[PDB]
Amino acid sequence: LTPLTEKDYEGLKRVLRSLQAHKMAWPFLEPVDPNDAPDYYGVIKEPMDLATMEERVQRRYYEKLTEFVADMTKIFDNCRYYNPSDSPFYQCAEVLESFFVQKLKGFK
Ligand SMILES: CNc1cc(-c2ccc3[nH]ccc3c2)nc(S(C)(=O)=O)n1
Repeated sequence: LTPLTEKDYEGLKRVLRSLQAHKMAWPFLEPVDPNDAPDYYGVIKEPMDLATMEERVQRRYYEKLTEFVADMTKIFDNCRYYNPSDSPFYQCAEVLESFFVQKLKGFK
């Protein structure tokens, strides 16, 4: 696959900022607070959140788009596994993942 260029990285920053600004993004902005879900980190093996992804973008951690998409998909998969399908948290993953897909297609 094609390495992420400096120009690609500016696009990833734009995509990440779009997700961080979405009104349904709140549960994903930062790592789950263990005090608000004391079982969360025993349930979810590989936590992920948008602030961790922002740190990784700023550090040029990602070499291929597939790696960035994989971290984003972890956010949504973790949410749907931890929460029941009628939870407001689950709803956020449904909305934000479709929004991410729209933005990802534009990024290409
Ligand atoms: C009750 N279920 C939950 C609770 C939370 C949660 C709680 C407190 C929090 N403080 C800072 C982030 C943060 C996230 N996040 C989810 S999530 C990421 O959508 O799977 N599900």
